[PDB]
Amino acid sequence: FPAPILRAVPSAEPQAGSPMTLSCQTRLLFSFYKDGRIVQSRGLSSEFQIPTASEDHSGSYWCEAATEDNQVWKQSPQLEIRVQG
Repeated sequence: FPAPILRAVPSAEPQAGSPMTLSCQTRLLFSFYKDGRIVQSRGLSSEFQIPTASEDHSGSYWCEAATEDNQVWKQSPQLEIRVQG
């Protein structure tokens, strides 16, 4: 059971104002981090939605897949988001 891959869809470079989703690709619960702080706490969903990309969304993100009691616990490599414009 390998480390999650964090993917940006459609890309890590959304145009400003456009929607994108972060996907934690891997019972596991998923959390998402930006620049050290949680942006979505543990949950069923392996997706972190950003429906309107703006400057504050640019940064270094990573995700975490883990069971409730942390018997299983793994994080992804970081992924930089660069909102364009």
